[PDB]
Order: sequence, then C-alpha cells, then structure tokens
Amino acid sequence: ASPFRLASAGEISEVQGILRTAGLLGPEKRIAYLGVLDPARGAGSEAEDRRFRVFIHDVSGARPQEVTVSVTNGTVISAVELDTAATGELPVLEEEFEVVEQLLATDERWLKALAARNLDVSKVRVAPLSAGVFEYAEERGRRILRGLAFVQDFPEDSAWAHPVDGLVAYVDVVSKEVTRVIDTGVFPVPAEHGNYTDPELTGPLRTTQKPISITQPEGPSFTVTGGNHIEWEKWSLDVGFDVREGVVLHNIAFRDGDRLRPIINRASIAEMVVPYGDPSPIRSWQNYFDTGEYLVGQYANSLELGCDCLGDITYLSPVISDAFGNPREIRNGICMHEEDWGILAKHSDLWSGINYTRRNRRMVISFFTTIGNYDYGFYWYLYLDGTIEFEAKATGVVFTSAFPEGGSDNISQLAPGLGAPFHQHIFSARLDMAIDGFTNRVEEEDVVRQTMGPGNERGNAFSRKRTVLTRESEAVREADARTGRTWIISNPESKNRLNEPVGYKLHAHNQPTLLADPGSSIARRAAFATKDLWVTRYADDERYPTGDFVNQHSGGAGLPSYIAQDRDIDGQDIVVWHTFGLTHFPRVEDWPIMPVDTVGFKLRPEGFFDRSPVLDVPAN
Amino acid sequence: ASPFRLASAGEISEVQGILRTAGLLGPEKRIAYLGVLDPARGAGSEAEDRRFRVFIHDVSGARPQEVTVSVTNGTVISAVELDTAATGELPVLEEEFEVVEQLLATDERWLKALAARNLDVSKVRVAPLSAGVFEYAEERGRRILRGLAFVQDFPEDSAWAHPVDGLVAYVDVVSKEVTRVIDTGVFPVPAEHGNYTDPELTGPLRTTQKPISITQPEGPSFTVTGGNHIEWEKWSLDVGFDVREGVVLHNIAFRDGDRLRPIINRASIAEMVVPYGDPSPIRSWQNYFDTGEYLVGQYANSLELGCDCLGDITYLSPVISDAFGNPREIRNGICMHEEDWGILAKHSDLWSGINYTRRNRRMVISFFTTIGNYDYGFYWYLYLDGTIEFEAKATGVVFTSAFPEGGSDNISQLAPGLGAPFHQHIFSARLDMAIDGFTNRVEEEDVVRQTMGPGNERGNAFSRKRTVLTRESEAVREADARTGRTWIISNPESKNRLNEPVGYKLHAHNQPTLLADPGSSIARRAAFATKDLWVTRYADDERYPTGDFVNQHSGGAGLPSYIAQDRDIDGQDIVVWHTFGLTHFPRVEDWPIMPVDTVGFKLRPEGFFDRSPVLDVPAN
Ligand SMILES: [Br-]
Ligand SMILES: [Br-]
Ligand SMILES: [Br-]
Ligand SMILES: [Br-]
Ligand SMILES: [Br-]
Ligand SMILES: [Br-]
Ligand SMILES: [Br-]
Ligand SMILES: [Br-]
Ligand SMILES: [Cu+2]
Ligand SMILES: [Cu+2]
Ligand SMILES: [K+]
Ligand SMILES: [K+]
Ligand code: NA
Ligand code: NA
Repeated sequence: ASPFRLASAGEISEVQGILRTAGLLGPEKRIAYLGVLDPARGAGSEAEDRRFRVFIHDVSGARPQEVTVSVTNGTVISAVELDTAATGELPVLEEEFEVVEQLLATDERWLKALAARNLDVSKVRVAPLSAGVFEYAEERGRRILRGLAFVQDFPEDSAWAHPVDGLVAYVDVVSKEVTRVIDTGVFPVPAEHGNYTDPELTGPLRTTQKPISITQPEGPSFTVTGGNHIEWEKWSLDVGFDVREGVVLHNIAFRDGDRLRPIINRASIAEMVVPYGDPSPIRSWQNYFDTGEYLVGQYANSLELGCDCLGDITYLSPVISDAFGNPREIRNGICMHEEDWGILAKHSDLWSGINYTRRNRRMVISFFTTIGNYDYGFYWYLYLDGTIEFEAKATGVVFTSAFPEGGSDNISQLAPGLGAPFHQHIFSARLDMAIDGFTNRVEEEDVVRQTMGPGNERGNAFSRKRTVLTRESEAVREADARTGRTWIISNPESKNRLNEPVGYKLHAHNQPTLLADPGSSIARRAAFATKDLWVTRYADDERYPTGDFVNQHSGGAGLPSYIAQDRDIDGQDIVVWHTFGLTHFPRVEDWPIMPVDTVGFKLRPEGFFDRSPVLDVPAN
Repeated sequence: ASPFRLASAGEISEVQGILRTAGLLGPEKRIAYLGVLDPARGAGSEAEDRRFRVFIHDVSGARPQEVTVSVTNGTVISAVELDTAATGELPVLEEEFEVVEQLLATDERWLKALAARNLDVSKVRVAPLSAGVFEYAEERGRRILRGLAFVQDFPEDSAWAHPVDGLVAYVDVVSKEVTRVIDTGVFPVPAEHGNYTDPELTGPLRTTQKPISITQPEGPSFTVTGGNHIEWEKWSLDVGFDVREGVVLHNIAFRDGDRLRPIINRASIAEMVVPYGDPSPIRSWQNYFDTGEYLVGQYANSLELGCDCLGDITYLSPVISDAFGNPREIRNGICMHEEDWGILAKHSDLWSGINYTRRNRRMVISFFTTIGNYDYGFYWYLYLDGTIEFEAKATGVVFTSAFPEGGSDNISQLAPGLGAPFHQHIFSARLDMAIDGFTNRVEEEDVVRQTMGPGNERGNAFSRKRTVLTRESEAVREADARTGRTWIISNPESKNRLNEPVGYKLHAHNQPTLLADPGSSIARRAAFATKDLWVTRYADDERYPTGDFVNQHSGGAGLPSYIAQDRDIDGQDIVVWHTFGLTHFPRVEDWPIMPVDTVGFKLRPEGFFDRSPVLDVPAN
C-alpha cells in the first residue's frame, strides 16, 4: 500500500537475491548499511518503486561499493566502486567489534604492555573504537579501529570500572595487522568494581515504592494502519525506521477542519557525535559518530513492557539486514503510546463566573539504542496543541580513564583513581519542512530592546525583528539566548485568517555547540556541530550533515559543501538542520551507572491556526 | 508539634481576637495580608511561639499598620504605623476589585467617554489595575488604582474579547475621587466574542479521546504526618502555604544512609511581575506584580480530582484570612502525588551480558491560582536521583487591546481588530540554601574553550572554570548560555568521599531577563528581574526581591537594597534568588484561551553523593 511502509523481511531477502544475481554479493561481501529510499518528489501519482541503498564491504581487501536496487523491478539501478581514501570508509560492522581484542591478544607489543601492568590478557577487554583522521599516513585508505583496554575481573564484571590508561593500539581490521601500539607509561588500574547489580554496592533494595498502574480500559486513542501509519487527535504521520538514523517520522500533518495540513515532510536525527576533550594522546583522537560511524538503528533494544515502556503500548518491530543480507527483526524495537500531560488550558473568570479546565496529552514514539558504553533513548512527541518535540535521554556507563595523581583540567574523578574525560554528545536533527506544503522560508526572530525617549517616554517598550534567510550562504546561524532568538519556518503563500503567513517557531535549548578549536580535525569532520542552525535547499542526495561516509573521512562533504551552492531558500523546498547537545562534565552521581539526562528542542505553531486548535477538547 | 505546620482556622481567629481586643481592628480596618512567621535561626532550643504578621488597611483614610502578634500568648508583639509615601502602599484587596468600575460609573468624564463609543455603562467592566509610580505627583502617598475597560455583552461573556482602547482612568480608592480620565481617541471595540465554551466557537467536541486511568492499588509511596510533613523516597520536607507566595517548601532534606542531609532550608516563588511593552500611554504604565501587589496565594483554586489533578492525589486545604480576620479554607488548594517519570537508568553491556533498566518517578507538589485574566500553576518536583525542579505553567486569557490600523511593533493581532500587547512574566525563586547545613558558598561555572597548541596539539581539549562569589557586591550575575554557565552551591566544610565539597548545580533556562530600558520605573521597582542570579547573606527581614510593600513603591526596594550591604557570602548562611521568565509575543493560537506554556529551573546534585543515589531502586 503506502510507499512509506516499513521495510519487510521479504524486501530485504529480495535485495539480497538481486545483489547476488548481479554478482555483487559473493561470500567475501558484507552489508555495512542497507536502507529503503524515500519516494522521489512528485512521485505521489507514480506507482511504487521501492528502492534500497546498500553499502557493501569486501573482507578480502577489494574496494567497497555503493549500490541502489529496485526491489520492485528486480534490478540494480546503480553500482559504484568507492575510493575510501577520498570519500570515506564504510560504517563499522558489528562483526568487527571483537576483532581488535582478538588481534591484540597475540601481538608482542600489546602483551609486553599488559605484562608491565601485571594484567592477564584473557581478562583484558578492548573496545572497538572509531579512528578518525589524524597524522598517521599509513591509515589513509585502510580500514582502521583503535583499541582502549578495560579489565574484566570475571564474566559479569563491569569492565568500565577498570580502564587501562597510558595504552592504546591501532589495528587494520581487513589485513589483520596491528599497525601501532603506543604505551605512554603505566597508570594504576582503578580497583573498585562498578557492578550496579551487586548488593554490596546497591545495599538492600528499597521496599518503599508502591506500584503505579497506567491503563486504558477502552484502548489507545490512536489508530495504526498499513503497519506504520498513525492517526491521533488530528495528527497524521508514518513511522519509519532506518538502521543508521533509527526512528524517522514522515508526513507529519494536522487535520484542521476539512484539510489535512502538512507541517514536516521528514524528521530524523541525521547524526550524533561524542567528541572528547582530554588532550592525552591516549584519548585525544576520540570522536564517536554514534549515528554516522556505528549506525544507532541496528543496536536498537527490544523494549520490555512494564519496564522500558509503561501503559497501553503499541509496538513496531522493524526489520534490518544482517551482514550477509538476511532479514533480522528487532522485536519490539519501537514503542508508541499516548500519555496524560497535565493541564492544557485553564481559566476562572472574575466577570463571567465561568471556570474552565482542560487536560493535555501527547503521543510518544520512541526507541532506545546501545552503543558500547552509551545507551540513548530517542523520543518524538506530538501534543494536542500542535507542538512537536524531540527529546534524547542519555544514560549508560560513562567512558572512563585513570584519574591523574595531580588532578586534571579535562577529566573528573568518579572513584578513587577512576577518571571520566570531559566530552559532549551533539545531535543534528534534519527537518525537511513542509509548512502547509513545500513553499517555505526561515526567519530568524530576535527580541528587540528599545531606548527610552520620544515615542517611548516611559522606557517600557520592547519589540522584535525577523530576518528572512534568502540564500544558503546566509543561513548558517548561531543561538542567542540573551535576545530570545528563535527561528520561524513559514509559508509565504499560505496565510491565516488575519492575512499573515502560517508558521511554526523552533525553540532551541541554547546549549553550547562544539567546543573544539576550529583548527581541529573534529571541527572539520563535525562542522555541522559548530553552529546551531543550518538551512539548505532540498536535494535527494543531501541526507546527513556529515555526508554518506563519516568513518575515517576528512572534511570535504556534508553541510559545508551543500551550503556552498548558495541556493534560493526564500519560498522553496527547504530543510532545517538543528544542532543541539549535552556538554558532559561527569559527576560522582554518574557512577557506576548514570541517571538519565536530557536535551532536545521543540516547534510550536505560530499563526499556523486561526485560533487555538484545542477548543474542541471535551471536559469528560 | 511542628513549628512548620500549616496555620489552622483557630490560629487565625485567635489573631482576629487579639487584634480586635487591642483596638486594631475597628469597622474601618481591613486585613490586606496575614501570614505565619517562620521560626528564627537557632530557636530550636525553645518551645512554641507561633507569630503572625499582619498588614492592616484603613478604608477611612487613617494610616495603615504592620502588626505582629503571638497567638501562642495572645499578645501584640509590635504595631507600627506605616508612611506609605515612604515605604509603599499595602497589597490590593480583593474587595477593591469592583471599586474602580463603581467609582467610574458616576463620573461625568468616564460617562462622556463611553457615550461617544455607544457603550452601555452597565455592560462595561473595569479592571482593578495596580498603578506603579510615574509622573503624577498627586499620587505620592495616595492609594491609587488605574482602570482599563472591557465590554461584557451578557453575564457569561468573556469581556477580554472587547477591550475599549484609547481610554484609561485613575482613581483614589480611599477618597473615592476619580483623579484623571484620559481619552486619546476612539478605537473600534473588537466585535468577535471569545467564548470558548460556545459550541459556535468550539464546534462539535472531539469523541476520539479514550480514557487514561492512573491508579495506585496500594496507595501512594509518600507519607504525610503532622498535617504537612512529607516523606518520599528518601526526601523529607514540610509543605507550607502563604497568602502572598503560595506554596512554600521548608526543610528539604535527603536521607543518605545514616544521615538526614539538608539541601534547601526554604524554597518559594518570592515575586513575579508582568511588565508590558506597549508604549501607548493607555498601557505604558502597566506592570503587574501578581505576587507582591495582588498576593497569588489568596486566589489559589480549589483543584478538582480527575480534572486539575489526576491519579492518587493527597490534598492539603490551607486556611487564610479574609479582609476581616475570619478564617477561610481553600478546599483542595494543594495537590500532592507521585508520578512515573520514564527511564531512570539503563545499560545493556556488550562484555558482561547484563541488561539493566530502572524506572524514574517524581513527587509533585502544586497549586493553581488566578489573577484577573491570568492563571498560573506552580509545580515543585523532587526526583529519585536528587534533582529538584520548579515549573510554572501559564495559561488564562491574554490581556487585550485594540489592534491598530497600520499594525504595531509592540502588539500582536489575535482576531480582527483585537490586539495583545507584548509583555513578560518574570518570576523570582528565593532559595534559602542549606547544602549539608548553613555554611554555603556559590560558584559561577563557565565552560572554558582551549586553543590548539602545546599541551593541546590536536585542538580537542576543553575545560571549565569556577569563580567563588565572595561578597554581595560581586554576587549579581547574568546568564551566559553560550558558555554553558551554571551556578554551584557547595558546602566548603562538608566533603564527599573524594575529598571535594558537596554541592548542587543550578541549571537555568537562560530566557531573556527584563527588557525595559534600565532607566524605566519598572527597571527600578523590579530590579531583581534585570539579572538572572543574585546571592545574599541570610537575614530575617529580607523576604522578597521587591521589598515588603511593592504597590506604588518608588523603586530600589528589595534586592538592590540588600546587596548594597556588601556582606560576606563565602561559607556563610546564604540565599540564592533566581530570576526566570517568559517573554510573550502572543500568537493567534493563544486566543480565545491560551494553551499552557512553561518556564522553570532545576538543581542537580554535583558531588553531593559518593556515587549514584539510586542504585537501591528495585527492578519493579
Ligand atoms: Br566475493
Ligand atoms: Br588481570
Ligand atoms: Br516510551
Ligand atoms: Br557518557
Ligand atoms: Br580532517
Ligand atoms: Br476603625
Ligand atoms: Br498536579
Ligand atoms: Br498573558
Ligand atoms: Cu556523557
Ligand atoms: Cu503572557
Ligand atoms: K521484484
Ligand atoms: K493563645
Ligand atoms: Na522541505
Ligand atoms: Na541559607
């Protein structure tokens, strides 16, 4: 039915079959990425052509390929060999996670380093860490992972409590070579365990928490049709899933009277990166593009009813490819439910004598992923009043190091001798806008203070100004919390009943952006993260602010290359890219497992409707 | 026998009898404010002395008085005549709300103004609006209210839909003189009604919302003892209520193993002001101290189960005084309940194989108040992980005006010819700190970026710095969202296991502060609102950031006056005052009754605990 339906197991198997038939998926080939492509613009009338894009890795050292296939027609649309030294390496494969530790286990330099620290190699876990691009010339064109070690005392021990500092190794995962082992000196391995299920650490469990029961006796207020089409309280959308981006929202629209009014064509988190701010050579290379390098979707957790998701839950179970092109279901990977959200509107009037109260609700679409030590929840909310919100919840175990004897300006202490390097978690939300359709524009709105004097004799006046961003060259914007800066996406050709263009206002949290020196590799590779807001003209091949291949890829792709085209964005099909993140100076309270912290953004209607859109909500 | 217990009806009627017998409450007297005084420092080595503070107004022209009585002993401790021209007028009385309209009804100037506009005087409501201090010398020492007119077409009509622009009057409520009527010219009275319960406006009500049932089979997890002492999930506190401030939290502490550890001695919203930014002389004087001038506590709503408060709710019903000293119960004026709050902590580990998830919850203490057109909900939240949060929810009906032909830089259009003047809602949270006791200090913490170079060769390093605020003269701080600025309250004499002072970190929303010109009357009378963070040395009589008598006070009272003392605040008994506000450019969606919008702040432990304080939370 719908061209926006989730990929099915059959489609994935068919992609495998088509690739095999075309001689593109022999036994040395691995699928590093596979996803369905959105329908082209103006396809609405066209019949379905379900197309999939695939990145294909070769374990024998041959060049990888990027391939697009039509599962509908059984054909390869295009297949190109990639020059990874130029355009980037493919995403990290799950089947490579164990390879770093396995290669190091027999390397004489690594063993000597462990011996110097009296560590048993059999107990030393090594993290499969993305490499970035630095001064090591031999890495260019090679598929490299770096390794940092953590001691696991026994099979269920949290290795994060026992970082092995002063030691790092680099590995070529295709040639199976350890290229470098760097030992800057021995640090004590912190000894305290961090086992949050150990009663000796938890103490006796609380018996004080009484149950909270959340039920819906008549079922949920939303409907699900065509597998992933949601209708709830005037909202309409399709819930997609991509192995790289995770949950993606399509065709967000609101039924206002008789018209289904588009708001956002596609919403996703198109990248997220964790740059570390410790200048030690052991970690100064660390920048984890959890989305672009590791693919957050593939590690989506199966969500347990009553634990991960509470209330009347409707699940989706998206299907992804394994490394060989076989379909694999992520059982209960997506939770959907509505929840009460307090008071919506309330007034008791001194003159009419009328008292009025209405309650609010939001629809929630979420998933939770795990990347190494991190676990992140991605939440999209739709509210009765037209507000759209995203929230990321960050938890997991903090990435650790030794804590230096004399203290540190770049690392906090979590436990005796145990450090946690400062870092950020920085997201990019890609919002392909469609305010009442595709003809859109963005205005930056600042509060305007006014000077006391003629026309303002009491010095109380204040105002605001809006600046239309007309060309991509002028659409790279920074926050200004002090002046209440927001950005309005409007449709200059669709007006409300008061004759103003309909719009939505983006409210950022105004958290710090990328802190790294602008001359750093990470400032170039995560350039998007240096500014709060970018606006581009829509293009088929402009999907991620970091480009298609982030792994071991220098600057040269992504948002800075897109905006160079300086295209008209004033009343055109545009895409907003919003950078937002957490700057994390870890606290003692974050150890041994961290309480959730959050960051996000929201958009509120701004003269989109002709009056409040929730006057028709009943009291009950 | 808690000294922090809510005032009882008996205590209030005892105050009444004491005053009356002392000849302080004759027929011309009105109680403008009455509240119980908190215990003084170190009076725990002493038996009961419940004392009440009362502001007494005289309707016949005599000077008002400030009186303190001991209900424990049935005596007047002090009674002082006030010089209102010097120290300010008393808060507005509810019984004065109809007085402006009544005085104008027989004034020839007012009647001429209405006649010209063909408005039936019997249908014209006049708002009882605080006057401020401007250029009118005759007003010094007089109790003045100003009035703006709104047409009510029938008893149940929303008058806000029909503002009468170009007209304003000033009245002396004691002498009953209309001092001035100002007519700057005729504006059309907007004609559309704003009756949000009229099916003509709401249309057919939604039938799509299915019920959400929230129950607690075994009851709530918190206990209430001594009327208002709450214990919940390691938290301990007393819930107070004052007619001016509303809900007040006392003695917030956390049970950490063997010890009850104090965190905040008293938390309240000590002021909130609504300054208007329309330079028209009809409104340019408008600044409503909802707390200081009107007293938000006295207008607290009775909260309906299943409507205002959902779930297993425990109510407090605070008692206040009426204008004559009679006790009045606000039935179900305070809601207390716990609610689920999503995921608390989660990690699935690639090396241990352990999958771990825990749920979060928060304790909620709230009330909802109405001041003219506004309705605000005040919410305090305590979370399992030690976080403390406040949230204000703003709703009601927007204060209206005409929308000028030609448009406006200071007014929004909500409906045909109907305008909404720009304004802010700015709150001050007074946090009498007690981090592990009263010896506290505050540090301002900024992110510190680092330059690429020696010691930072890859240009990835970043850090932070902390600056101790040592004296009040250097303790008036502004936000800096760009450098992630926060403020830490710590106890330099109480260290965690890692030998660092325990602390709590204040995270502000960094919204704009007061926008008015610094030379305006409002910048002087609401100086608190011009800066985000102030720290003072604790003092008994320093209660509000705007002083005791805000109404028509000339300026400089409160924080500017306290700060001028330049007291030591480095390891002393200190008070944090955080300014935070909404800057409101009303949108069409705000009309005819506004969807809730929110603002607030939170404090998170910062090395207060020796590790996560929620390891003992069970799986559930
Ligand atoms: Br092959
Ligand atoms: Br070992
Ligand atoms: Br959820
Ligand atoms: Br982390
Ligand atoms: Br680079
Ligand atoms: Br009298
Ligand atoms: Br509540
Ligand atoms: Br308002
Ligand atoms: Cu972090
Ligand atoms: Cu407002
Ligand atoms: K086919
Ligand atoms: K007594
Ligand atoms: Na678009
Ligand atoms: Na204090």
